[PDB]
Amino acid sequence: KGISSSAIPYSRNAPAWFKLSSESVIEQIVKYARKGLTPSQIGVLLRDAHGVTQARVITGNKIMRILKSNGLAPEIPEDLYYLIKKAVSVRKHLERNRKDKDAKFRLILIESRIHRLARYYRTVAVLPPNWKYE
Amino acid sequence: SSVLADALNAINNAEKTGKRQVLLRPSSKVIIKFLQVMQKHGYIGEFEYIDDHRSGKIVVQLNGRLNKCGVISPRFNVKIGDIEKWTANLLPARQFGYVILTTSAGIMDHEEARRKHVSGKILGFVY
Amino acid sequence: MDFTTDKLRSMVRKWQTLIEANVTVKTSDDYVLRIFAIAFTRKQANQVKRHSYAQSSHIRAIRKVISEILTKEVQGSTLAQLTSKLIPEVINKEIENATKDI
RNA sequence: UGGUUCUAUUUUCUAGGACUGAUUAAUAGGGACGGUCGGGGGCAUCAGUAUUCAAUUGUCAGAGGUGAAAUUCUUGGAUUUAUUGAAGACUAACUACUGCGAAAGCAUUUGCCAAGGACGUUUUCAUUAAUCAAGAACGACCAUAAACUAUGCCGACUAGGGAUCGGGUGGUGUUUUUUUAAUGACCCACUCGGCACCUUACGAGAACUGGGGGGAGUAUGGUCGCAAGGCUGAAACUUAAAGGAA
Repeated sequence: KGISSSAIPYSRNAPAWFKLSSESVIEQIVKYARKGLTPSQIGVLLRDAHGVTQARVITGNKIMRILKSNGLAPEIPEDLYYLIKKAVSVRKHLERNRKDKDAKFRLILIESRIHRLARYYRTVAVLPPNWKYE
Repeated sequence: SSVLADALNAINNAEKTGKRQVLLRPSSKVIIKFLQVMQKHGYIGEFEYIDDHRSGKIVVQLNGRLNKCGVISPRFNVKIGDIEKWTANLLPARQFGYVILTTSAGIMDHEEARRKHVSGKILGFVY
Repeated sequence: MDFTTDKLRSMVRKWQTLIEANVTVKTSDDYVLRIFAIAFTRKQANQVKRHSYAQSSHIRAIRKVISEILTKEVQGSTLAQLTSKLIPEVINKEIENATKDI
C-alpha cells in the first residue's frame, strides 16, 4: 500500500484570483456532462483549464449533486460503472483466448470488488435492489 | 483497532522509548477528555490540538510520570459501591492510579466520580 | 562477415546492458542480407553509480533507431557499396551519433 | 410545451398562471485521469547458435568412451573438414543478495489483447472497511525423483546508515543539441513506494493422523533366539577312489 492521494488545502474559500462566476461554472459543468463526460472527468477538466480548484468549494455543493439537481444523473455510480466495464473487458478477453489463467484470477478479483460496493450501494439504495451484474 | 486505543498506545510506547513529545492522530472529544483527566492528575504536561480540517492532531508533551495507559474494551457499567472493587482488581495497588469512567457528568476518574456521587461505564485506566 | 568469438567475449562486461539488433534487408541488388548489430551501454564520465543500465524502453528505442538507420544504410547500397561502407567501421559511427540522444 | 388578456405608437415592446429541503473529506477504502514501469500473462511473429539427422564434397583408419576397458560406429568411408537442408527443444555470456508476479514461477525481437503496481493529482464517491473456520480459483501408447547440515528471538515497536529499483520536485554543469514531432544520460539535495543488508530503543510475548520420555554408558544364574564340535567320502560297514591338511 502506498500513500499517493491529493492534499486538499486548509482553505475553504475561492482563492481570490478566481474572478469567474459561481454560476458560469455550473453552466460549463452541465455542458460537459451533456456532451458526455463522467463527473471525475468534469472535475479534472474544470480544474485544468478553467481554473476552479474544486467545485464543492467554489460552487455551492459537489458536482454529482449539481448534475442530479440539473437533471444529468447517472444510471449507475461512476465507480460501479468503471468496474463493470473493466470486468466485461476482461470477460471478452477470456472468451477470446482461454489459456490466460492470470486474467481469470484478475477476473475473480474484479468480480469480488464489484460485489462489495454493489452491496454497499444496494443497502444505501442508490441503485434498486434486485440488481445482479448480469 | 479503536481510536482511543491507538492514541493511548502511542502515548504509552513513546514514553517507554523516552520521547518528550507524541503526535497522535486522529483526535476525538473522548481523547481530549482522557488527556484532560490525566493532566489533571499530573501524568502529562501540556498538549495541543492542531486542527486540520480532517479530524485533528494532538501533540502531547509528557515528562516521565506515566507508566501505563489503557482502555477496558467492554464498556461495562460500574456502580458507586463497586468503584472501590474495580480499582482493587485492576489498579496496581490501593491508591495507585485512577480508573477513568464515562459518567452522566462526563469523563471523570473514579475518585472524582465517587466524590460527586455518580457512576457510569468504564473507559480506561492510568497509573 | 563475422567477428571472432574472443572479440565479443572481450566486449561483454557485467554491470551494463547489451542491446543487440538484427534486420533482414534486401539491397539495391536482389541480395537479401541478415545484418546484426551489438552495442553496450556506457557509463558517463562523472558517473558515480556503478551500474549504468538502460531502462529497457531506452533499449527498445535504441534498438528501433538501430534497425531504422541500418536498414537505411542498406537499400541505398549495393553489395560492393555496403562492403566499402563497413570496412572503415562507419555505420557504427552513424549508430553512435544517432543514439547518443538516448 | 400549451393557453388567457393589459399599454402607448399598417406592426413594436410587455405582466401573470400549470405540467427537491445538513458536515468533513481519515499519512481508512474504492474509482477516474496522466506520464510511465516490469525477464507479470495470452496469442501471433522473428532470430540465434549448439545438438541430432540427412544430402553433397575432401581425405583415409580408426572414432567414441573410460581410472583402465567394453557394448557401439567404421574401407557399403566412421571420426575430422566445408556447403546446405530438416527437426525438436532452448534462450548462453549481459545475469545482480536486481526486476515482475497472489504463490508455484517468469529472461531472444516485434506486434496485438486485456491486466497490474508505485508515483503525480487543489479529480470523484463518501465509510463503502480489517481478519479468517466453511466454500471457490491458481498450484490403448513414450516413461520420470524429492530431501540430504541448516539458524534465527518474537511484536502492537523507536530511530537511523550505506547501496539499489520505479515515480516525482528543485538545482545548474557536462554529455546532448539546430525551425520536423516529442523525448534523453549523468551529478546533487529532497520525497513517496519496493527487494534486501548493517545496526539501534522498548514491550509480557502469559491466561499430511497414529507418540514415549533425556544424553552417554555398564552389568546380566531371567525369557526368546542364533551360534560349537570335529579331516570329508563314511554308516548298519574302522570301507574304495579322490580331495584337504601338514
